Amino acid sequence: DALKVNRAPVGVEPQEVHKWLQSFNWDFKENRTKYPTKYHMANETKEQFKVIAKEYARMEAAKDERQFGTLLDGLTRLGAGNKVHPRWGETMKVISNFLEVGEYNAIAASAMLWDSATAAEQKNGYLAQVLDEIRHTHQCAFINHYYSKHYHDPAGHNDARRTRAIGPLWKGMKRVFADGFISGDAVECSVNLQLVGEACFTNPLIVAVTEWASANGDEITPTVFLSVETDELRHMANGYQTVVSIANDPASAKFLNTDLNNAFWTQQKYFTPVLGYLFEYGSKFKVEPWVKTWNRWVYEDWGGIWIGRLGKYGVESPASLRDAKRDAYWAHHDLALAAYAMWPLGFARLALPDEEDQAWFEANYPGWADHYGKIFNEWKKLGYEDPKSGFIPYQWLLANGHDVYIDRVSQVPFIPSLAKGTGSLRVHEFNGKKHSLTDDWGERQWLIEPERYECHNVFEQYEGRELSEVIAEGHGVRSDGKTLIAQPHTRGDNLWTLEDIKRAGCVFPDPLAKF
Amino acid sequence: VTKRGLTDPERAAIIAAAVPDHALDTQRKYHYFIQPRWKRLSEYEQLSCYAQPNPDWIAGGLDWGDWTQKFHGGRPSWGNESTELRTTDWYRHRDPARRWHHPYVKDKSEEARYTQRFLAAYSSEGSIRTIDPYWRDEILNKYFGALLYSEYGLFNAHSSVGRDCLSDTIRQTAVFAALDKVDNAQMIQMERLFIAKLVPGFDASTDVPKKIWTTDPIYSGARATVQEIWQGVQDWNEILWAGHAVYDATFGQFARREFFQRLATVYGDTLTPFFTAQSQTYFQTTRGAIDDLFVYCLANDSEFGAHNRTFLNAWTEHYLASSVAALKDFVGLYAKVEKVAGATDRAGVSEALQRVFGDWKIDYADKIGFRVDVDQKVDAVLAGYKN
Amino acid sequence: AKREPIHDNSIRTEWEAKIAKLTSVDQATKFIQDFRLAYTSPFRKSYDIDVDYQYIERKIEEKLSVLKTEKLPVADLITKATTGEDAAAVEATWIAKIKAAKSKYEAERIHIEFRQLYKPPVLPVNVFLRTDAALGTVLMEIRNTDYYGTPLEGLRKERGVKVLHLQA
Ligand SMILES: [Fe+3]
Ligand SMILES: [Fe+3]
Repeated sequence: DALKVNRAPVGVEPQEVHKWLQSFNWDFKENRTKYPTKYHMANETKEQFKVIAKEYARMEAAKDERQFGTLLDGLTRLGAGNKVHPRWGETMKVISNFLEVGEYNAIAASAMLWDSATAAEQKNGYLAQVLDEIRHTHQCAFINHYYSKHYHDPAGHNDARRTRAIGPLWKGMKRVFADGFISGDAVECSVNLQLVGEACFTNPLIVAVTEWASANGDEITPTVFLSVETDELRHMANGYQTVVSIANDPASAKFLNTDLNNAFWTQQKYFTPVLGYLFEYGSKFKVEPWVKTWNRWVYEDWGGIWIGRLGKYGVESPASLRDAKRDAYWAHHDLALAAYAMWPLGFARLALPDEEDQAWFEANYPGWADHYGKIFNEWKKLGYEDPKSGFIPYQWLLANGHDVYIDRVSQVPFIPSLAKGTGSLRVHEFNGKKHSLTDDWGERQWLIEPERYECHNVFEQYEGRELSEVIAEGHGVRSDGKTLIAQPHTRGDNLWTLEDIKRAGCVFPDPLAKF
Repeated sequence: VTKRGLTDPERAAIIAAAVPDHALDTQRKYHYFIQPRWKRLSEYEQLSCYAQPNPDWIAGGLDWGDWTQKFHGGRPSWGNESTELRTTDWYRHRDPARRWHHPYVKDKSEEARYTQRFLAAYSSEGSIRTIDPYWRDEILNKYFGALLYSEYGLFNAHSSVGRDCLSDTIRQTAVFAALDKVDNAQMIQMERLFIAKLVPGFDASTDVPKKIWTTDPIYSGARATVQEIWQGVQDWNEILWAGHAVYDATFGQFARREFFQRLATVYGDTLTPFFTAQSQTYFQTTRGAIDDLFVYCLANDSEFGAHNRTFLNAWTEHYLASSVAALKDFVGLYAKVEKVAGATDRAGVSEALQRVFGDWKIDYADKIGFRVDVDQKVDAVLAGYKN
Repeated sequence: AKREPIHDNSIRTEWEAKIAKLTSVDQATKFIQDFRLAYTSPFRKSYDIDVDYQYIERKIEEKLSVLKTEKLPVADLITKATTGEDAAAVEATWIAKIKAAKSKYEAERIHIEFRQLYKPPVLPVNVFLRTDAALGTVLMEIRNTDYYGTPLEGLRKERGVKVLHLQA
């Protein structure tokens, strides 16, 4: 009554509220996902982390305070933003912004999954991921924001959201980390984002990114991405629960391993070579060959352990896993060829492997020296680094029959005459348009699904235009309006200008005209 | 221990020799080229703006070409087909609160921790002893409980918005608005769970509240509106407008502020105002951002303003009628409460409705050129007040 | 030959000239449908403006959508295609078409064509999106059945490509 009440101090803990969450949803005929899908996520699917809105915020705010303390107080006092090796400081312009678009699109992908789920707990797991991917978007931004303030070359750290549009390396990133996350069956997007991008690739990504960064004097990136890792553990649990939620739908047995095989090939096709390249070539000090990192996490831990436990819900190991393992050894070296050859279309300053780097490459990738090593040394000899040389190696490739093609599906560059990786050129004409495909899995995707894969490539956009005009149009210059953001060396002097590019006369051809 | 280039002598020396003795550019403002909304470019705009990789054929985008991978059939990753409204730049929107992820979770974390200290102390105080028992058990537990399903339904209407919408700042506004709505629903349940610890026999199960939400006439109008805004449409601007600017600003404001918060301070309820304080704080934060999107950016677009106001007026006409009927159904709850002159009598409900509709006319209707006769709306709803 | 700049060129400019002459909803509807049939999807009639058609499409959309709000009664914005057809009737027609499709090649062309003909502003956004989602569900179910059953050699003949080069 009005005089006697239990006055023990009590609150309400998150899991006390969370146990009633499933009952917040109610039945009505129109309570059904809006997105096209072959699958139905089960009504009673639970989630693993019993988090409510207030507990989510408390959790993450506490992570932020630690992270921002380290960055804005301690690392600034140390001057650590300019104690990064230039090779690595340049590589983070690309690594952080490319990863940022994967964080950003993962907000939209997680919302789409939230829409596909019918159980309130499953919607809630995806919602927590929606919020985290906003956090991660702004964390990647904050890396490049901080470099822009404290590192000796802010250009490209300070404008990648527009300067990325100049180059072909960004197109491939959009497939794996943007479009591959949000365009298709929500379940296909889930295996792209959660079962593969997160449960397969986010552990090796974070371990490698933070280990390569700290090896090269970068303590900004470990501070952020070690915080990102704590969130990403929960997202792998979302990918697991997507497979659980559809396990008893008969459509799962018809379709799921097709979506997973396609998604795994999609992710590995670019994620494998682009990170391998950015790590080993954008570094001075070497940590562990990317191939070993890929083997341990992708082949053994994910393809073995993760995929194995998922057999309880009908998951098979991807048929394209063998082909992807052969790619993991050479495909990033192949990509390095194109990335160095087309350096003026990027937004980072590049360094050819020195003698120590070449010994490292040859010792861990025996065969590198006689092939890539000879090529890189020839380019250096021809004036790769020298702004008076009129030399850009993309033109050397053309002169010597080493044509560059773009996979219509993955946007990954392909140089068949020099590639040691998996893959082979197929050139088809369909309805008055020529298409280059570069592997059995993507070619199947294009032949069955031609309307999903209509991306214009850089040779089609830039055909017959001169390189310096393309760069200037795309704002690929420093604040003086003439010096390039991108450079073929990491020294403080003899930086290339639009005029030095124009001297070379690089004009884009149509690589398929000959077929 | 692993070697670190910051502290390892050999590597620190190699790095120091490699670092040039001067900056290679003086432009240190991250994404300097964003057009600032206010006097100086803000951290909020730097971290958020142009994260979305739109091409030039989605208004405002900086990229080019088709998407790399589209839906079966050809639906683009993001496309102009996603909404009826049109603008010269989808990136124009700015949250006046300037919320990127960090300040957003920082503020809600304060509320998260302070709430539990409050509850531990309120239970220690014994302050529940003075609540009107009829209010506590027959009105608050049942009908405030049932109201969580409005907040929850409004939360879920955002799922397709988060997927479909066309810019980064808009995406941030919608996702934070969504979390705040499911927060409201979870806080209503937290309050009921809390009381169940202080009042023996008080049932905090959602059974009866859900029964009320799904079948009681008092909520059938609101439920029909919520079901339509959530699962009936996919135009993500329609969802945002109908959700926050019409339904939640009329029905939801009346239910939360004029009924449960106001009448709590008429029936001796020292607890519920702590919880409605948070939902109403979230309402005003959400309103600032909704207002900027639909008023500043869309209704006043230099090329498509008249166009967009045509659709906004048509949506408002429709969703206002739905909300008026929701309130007509709802004010039948007054027949269940103890009479309090000036609060629960017909005059009192009239003034409550005049505030809600009067404020709405100022806050929303007049800004898009939607004509509304406040007395007509008040009288329409009051027709549901029992004699 | 030589491409013009990405965002400002004579092709985009010439098409904006044509778009400005559109003065009625019927005329603009015929224009955008002829445009999408001629220049969008893998079954387009022409790739001549491949790198400009998507932006040009956006401008046609903006013109037709403004003509709709200026010319049509508000109810027609909600219920009708700008063809004058009832939007729910179009949805019914096309959902039924794709459900009677007998192969993935049949279904894909029904779905693509529905988008070329009825993409907003022609069809109301809400009707269009739920029709597109229903069609996509059916197209995926048929495409993703026995997805690896046909060898690449056979898939090429089914798709009808002209094979110009196969490496190695
Ligand atoms: Fe993430
Ligand atoms: Fe994630």
